[PDB]
Amino acid sequence: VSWISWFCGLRGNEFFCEVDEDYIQDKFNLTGLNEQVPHYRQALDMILDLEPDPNQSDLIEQAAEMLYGLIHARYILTNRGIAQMLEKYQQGDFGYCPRVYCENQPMLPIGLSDIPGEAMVKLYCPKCMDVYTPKSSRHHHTDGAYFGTGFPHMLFMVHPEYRPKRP
Amino acid sequence: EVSWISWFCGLRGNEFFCEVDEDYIQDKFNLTGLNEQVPHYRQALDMILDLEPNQSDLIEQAAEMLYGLIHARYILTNRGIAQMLEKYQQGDFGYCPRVYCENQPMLPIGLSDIPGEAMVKLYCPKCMDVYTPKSSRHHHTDGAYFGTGFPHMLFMVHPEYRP
Ligand SMILES: [Mg+2]
Ligand SMILES: [Zn+2]
Ligand SMILES: [Zn+2]
Repeated sequence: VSWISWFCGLRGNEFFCEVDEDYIQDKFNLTGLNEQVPHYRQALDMILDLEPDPNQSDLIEQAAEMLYGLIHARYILTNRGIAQMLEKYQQGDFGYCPRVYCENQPMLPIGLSDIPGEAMVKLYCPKCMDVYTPKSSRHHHTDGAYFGTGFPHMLFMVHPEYRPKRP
Repeated sequence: EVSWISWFCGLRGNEFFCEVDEDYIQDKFNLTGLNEQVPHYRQALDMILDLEPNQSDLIEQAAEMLYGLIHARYILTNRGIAQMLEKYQQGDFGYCPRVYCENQPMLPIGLSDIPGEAMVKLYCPKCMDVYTPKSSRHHHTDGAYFGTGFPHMLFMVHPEYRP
């Protein structure tokens, strides 16, 4: 299986969509990340299933997870990313609002910060418009910066018709 | 041998219940009116009190219902409130999922006082909203066994705990 499909299918990574490798291969989309993660080349090769050009292997795997997360945060602000997250949303992959009166409204992932290492991913309910902590501990080690502070708002700007019927 | 009450409260899914003191149940005046609300009242009460006795199964179900209705009245008394307050301090009922409530402990609450209408929900005194328990193990616990006015009563007696 591809590294991306594998990563996204791991327990705890249910909120991630699979980034189109074509988006990753257009180098301009990754601008700046070359100075934001360790082992940039080896991590990117891993993400793209390229032949690896141990102690180091663990560090490279960690680097790949970080780089993929940062790429993901950018991707979900683009047409493909938004569409894929919208499909996951319709399937309830991110869970449902715990408020009794929101009647299991599906939620969307959101970051309290765009800086890695500041907060773990939270969930935004479009109905009550509040942010919640994931009910499952399997999601408590997923960095919110891989989803971002502006993702839900961008999704609704592009797909206003999904905005809860509570204006 | 373990008491029926300790056995019942220790079962998976019954974590929100406090253990009703026997003396409260032994005072018939506290149980006024319950005989007309559950089947096999006398045998169910004997069972709850560890008193000497398909029918068995139906009586077991009646005892669960009767204990639930007794529990709803008991937790409005100072003793029951104190027991629930201890559980609250330990987080037995869980914490608010709202990020900005900073894991404020919640209390069980019923949306209705009529059995069979709604399962138990959780009330957060910080945001003042009601939530569905995160764990499915609690999704078959009747809210009428906690009641519509329990949280209000607990905070009326112990206002210091209101955020
Ligand atoms: Mg391609
Ligand atoms: Zn909601
Ligand atoms: Zn709250």
